[PDB]
Amino acid sequence: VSEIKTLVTFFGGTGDLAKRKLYPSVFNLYKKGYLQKHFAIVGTARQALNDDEFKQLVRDSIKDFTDDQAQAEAFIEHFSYRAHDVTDAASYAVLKEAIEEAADKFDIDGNRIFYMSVAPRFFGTIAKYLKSEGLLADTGYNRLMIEKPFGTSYDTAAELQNDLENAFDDNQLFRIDHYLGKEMVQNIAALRFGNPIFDAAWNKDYIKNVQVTLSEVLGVEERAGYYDTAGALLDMIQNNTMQIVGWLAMEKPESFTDKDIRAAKNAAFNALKIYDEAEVNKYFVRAQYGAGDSADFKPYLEELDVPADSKNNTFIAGELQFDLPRWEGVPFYVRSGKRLAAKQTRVDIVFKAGTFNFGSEQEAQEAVLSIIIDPKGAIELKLNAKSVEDAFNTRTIDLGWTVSDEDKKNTPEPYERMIHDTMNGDGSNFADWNGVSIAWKFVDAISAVYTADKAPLETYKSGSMGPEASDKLLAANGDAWVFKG
Amino acid sequence: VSEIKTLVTFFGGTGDLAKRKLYPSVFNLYKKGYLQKHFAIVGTARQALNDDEFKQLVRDSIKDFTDDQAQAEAFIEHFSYRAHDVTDAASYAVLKEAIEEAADKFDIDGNRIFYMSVAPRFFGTIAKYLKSEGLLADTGYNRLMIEKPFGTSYDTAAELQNDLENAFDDNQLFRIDHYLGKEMVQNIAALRFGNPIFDAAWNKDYIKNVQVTLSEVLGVEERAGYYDTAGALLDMIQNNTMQIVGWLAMEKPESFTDKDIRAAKNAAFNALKIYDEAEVNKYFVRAQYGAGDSADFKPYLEELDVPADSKNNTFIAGELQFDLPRWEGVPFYVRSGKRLAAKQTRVDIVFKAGTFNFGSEQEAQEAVLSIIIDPKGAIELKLNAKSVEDAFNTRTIDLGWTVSDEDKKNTPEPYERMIHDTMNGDGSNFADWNGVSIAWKFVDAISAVYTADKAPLETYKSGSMGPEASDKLLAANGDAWVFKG
Repeated sequence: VSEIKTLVTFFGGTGDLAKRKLYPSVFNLYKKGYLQKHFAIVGTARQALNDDEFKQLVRDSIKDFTDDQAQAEAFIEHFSYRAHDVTDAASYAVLKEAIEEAADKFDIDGNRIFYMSVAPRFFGTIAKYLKSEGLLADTGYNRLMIEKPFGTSYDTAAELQNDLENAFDDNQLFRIDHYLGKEMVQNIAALRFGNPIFDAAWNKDYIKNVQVTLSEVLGVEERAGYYDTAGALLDMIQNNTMQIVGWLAMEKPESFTDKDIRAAKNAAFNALKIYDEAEVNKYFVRAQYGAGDSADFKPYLEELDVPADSKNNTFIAGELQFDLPRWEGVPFYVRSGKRLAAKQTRVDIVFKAGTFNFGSEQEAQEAVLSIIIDPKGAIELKLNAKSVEDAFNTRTIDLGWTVSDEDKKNTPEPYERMIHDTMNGDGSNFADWNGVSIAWKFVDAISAVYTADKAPLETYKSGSMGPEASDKLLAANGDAWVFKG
Repeated sequence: VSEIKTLVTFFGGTGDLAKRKLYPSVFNLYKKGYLQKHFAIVGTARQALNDDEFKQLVRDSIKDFTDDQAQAEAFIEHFSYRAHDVTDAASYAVLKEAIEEAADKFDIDGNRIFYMSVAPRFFGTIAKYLKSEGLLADTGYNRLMIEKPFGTSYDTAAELQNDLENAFDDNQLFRIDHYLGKEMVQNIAALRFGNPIFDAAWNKDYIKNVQVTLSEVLGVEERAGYYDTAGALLDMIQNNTMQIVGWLAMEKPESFTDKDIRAAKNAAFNALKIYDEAEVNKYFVRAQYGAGDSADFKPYLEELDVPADSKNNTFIAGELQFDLPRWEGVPFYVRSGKRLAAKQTRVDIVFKAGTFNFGSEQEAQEAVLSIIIDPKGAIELKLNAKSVEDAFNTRTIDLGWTVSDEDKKNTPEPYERMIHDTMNGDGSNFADWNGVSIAWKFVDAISAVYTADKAPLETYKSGSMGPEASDKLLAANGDAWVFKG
C-alpha cells in the first residue's frame, strides 16, 4: 500500500466529534498503513493543554479501537497541540509555529489539510485568516474540510463560499456529506454504467419515475432547538436528498474522474426546474406529525421546547423536474420525514410496464429496481415472471441481494472515507459549489412560500408514511410510492 | 371454473405409464373441477378385462391421491374398457362401439382425444385405422397425443408424420415433450416479453452467447439396451435441448397465441445452420464417460449390456448458429451428458461486458441471466456492482430468486399440463412439425458423421463437466461455461 504524506490540523480538536469519530477514523488509516512515517496531526482549540495532555486525550479516544499497544503509541507520537483562539488574528502565529515544527519533525513538504470541526459561524473567518496569517503551504496541496451545514439559505452559503475562495479554490473544498459517503450510494454508478442493460435504459424511454425515500421512525427527541428553525426541508432535503438525486439524474460522464463526474451531475442540476409560488403549491407538500397511537407518540406541538405556534415541517414530499432530453417527462419524487412507519433510505426506479399482451388476466406490470441504503444495504429487482397457475398469467417476483457480514466488516467508516478521499484529492464523492448553489436556489424558492404561509401545512398520524397529500402528488401522474412502509 | 366436455381413449390403458402418471393426472383435472359430468374415458389394450376390472385398475391407481372416497368413485364411474388389438382392423369396430356408448351415456358430442401410450411402431398404424375404421368424431375436435419418440431420424419421423396426416392435421397432433411442459421453461417468454429491459436486449447488441446445460449425475444404469443405439445426441439433444433453444431463439410474436408463437419459433428454426462434415468436426464434440474415482463409477464400456466396441456418445457439446439478423454472430452453446458433476437443467444468457472505464483494477465484467429449470426452479442475475474496498473497484454480485414451497405445491404435474392443453387446443407448449423436422435435419447431419466415424470420440472423468474439447469449443470465440459444476 502506498504512503500518504500529509499534515492535518484539527480546529475543535477537543470537541466531541473529534474524540468520537475523527481520531478513530485516522487511526484506521494508520492501521491499514496509508499513514506511516511522513505525517503529523496538529490539534487546536481554546483549552490550555500541552502536548502530553492532548496525546492522552487522543489515547483515551482510540482505546476502544486498539489491539496492539505499540501500534497505538506509535500513532499517538504523531500528535501535537496548540491552544488558539480562532477569532484572534495574532494567535494564528502560534498555530503557524506548531504546524511548521510538525512538518520539520516528520519531514512533510506542504500537503496540508485543515479540518474545521467548530461552530459554523467561524468557518469563513478561519479560512480568511489561514490565508492572511500565512498558514497555507507553498508546496503540495492545501485542502479545507468544512463541516455541516454549508449555509441556511443561498445567501448565507454564497457569502460563505465567497469567504472560502479567499484562500482556496472550490476543488480544494471538501464539504462533509454523510449520505454521499455511504457505500450503497456509491454503488449507483456501478450498477448503471457497469451494466449495459441498465445503462441503456436509464432514460425517459424505459423509466416511469424515480423515487427517493429518507424515512425515520424517531421524532425530534431533544433537537427541537435546531429542528424548529430547519425542518425536514433544510435538515434532510437540501443536503442529503438533493445529492442522492445528483447521482441518479446525472448524464453519462466522459470518464470516471471527479471532474467528469461533477460535470455530468451539473448537467442535471443546471436543468433542474426552480419553482414559483403556484408550482410549490402544485408540486410540493409540507406536513407536521400529529398524534400517534399510544401516549408515547405525542404530536409535534406537544414536544419539548416546541413553541406551540410552530408551522415547522417534519415531513416534505415533492416532485423534481429536469429539463434534460433524457429525463423529459420523468418525475423524480422525493420524500423524507420524522415519525414515519420505518427507518429507511432507499431509491426505487419504476420502469414503464411492457406493452406486449399475453392475453392473461394479469398483464405485465411495472418493474422496479430498488436500492436500499439504510439500515442494511440491499438491491432488489421486481420483474414480471409467470405465475404458478393452470392458465398462463403473469406475476411479479423479486430478485434480491443483501450485503454480507464480511461486506459490513470491510466497509470503511463514513469519516474514514471522507478524510481518505480528501488526502487523495478525490472530489467525486463530494458536492461542488454548482451542486450546492442550485440545491439552495431550489430549496429557497420553497422556503419563501412556507415562511410567507402561502402553502398549506398538512398533518399525519405518527407511524404512517405521511399525509394523503403525498399520495395525491404521485396519483396526479398515475404513479404511486413503491415502499408502503 | 368452466367445464371441459371430452372423450379420451387410452391405447395401452393397462400399461405402467397409464397407471403411474396418466390416470392420476386426469384425476387432478377432476379434483380441480375441469372435468365434471360431460366426459368419459375409454381404456383399451389386449387384456381381457371387463369394465368392473378396469374400474378396479383405475381405483388402485388413484388410491394414493384420494382424500374423498366419494369423489374418487364418482370419477371412476366415467371409465370403461374394451379389449382390442391395434394390428387388427376389424377389431376397431368393437372399440368404435365402446366409444359411441360412452358418448351417449355422458352426452358428449364429438371432442375426442386419442392417447397412444404404446410402442412407437404402432403409432402410424393406429392413426391410419382411426380414419379408415371411422373412430374419428364428426363434430368438435379430434386430437392425437403421441408419446416419445417421434422417429429416430428425419426419415422415420417424416414417414410417421405422413401416416398421421392421413387422419389428422399437424395442429391436431400433440407430441409429449417432457421439458417443454416444465414450469421454468414456460417462464422464459414472461421474463423476456414481460420486461422491456430484457426484451430490448434480447439480441446481438447485448448478448455475447446463450448456454443451455442438461447435465446428469447418473450413468446408463439398466437402460443400456436403448441408450447404446440413441446416445446423448438422440436421447437428450434432439428433443429436449432443441425445444428449449426454440423458446430462447424465437422472434417476437404478433401476439401470444399458439399460431404466432410457433411462427416466431420457426423463424429461428428456419435460420438454423445445418452442418456438413467439416463443420461437425469444428463445432461439435462427442464423448464417452471413462473411469470415475471409486470402483462404483466404472467406465461406459464396462457397464451392463454395453458391447465393449461401442462408440456411443454419453456426452455432446456443440455450437448452434442462427442466420437471423438478431442472432447474427451470437453462438448458442448446448451440452448434455451422463455422469457429470451435477444434475442440472439451466440456461445462462451471457451479456456483453460494458465498455465504460472506471479506471479500476477490475473493470465491468459480463452480466449473466441464469434460469435454473431442474432440480428446483431459480432465476439469478449476476450484475456489476461496487466492491467493498478502499479504492473504487467493481465486483459481480448475484440477485437471486427461488420457487417457494407454495409454488411447488401449486405447480401442475407435467402430464396434467399436457393433457389439459390438448383439451384446450393449446399447442403453444408443443412442438409442431417444422420444429421437429428441422431438429431432425440438424441432428441427422451430425449422426451421419458419427456412424461413419468421421469425427473423434473424446473421454472424460466421471464427475467432471465433460472433456476439455468442450471448453476448447467456447474458448475459440472467447467464451466459457458459466456453470462449472
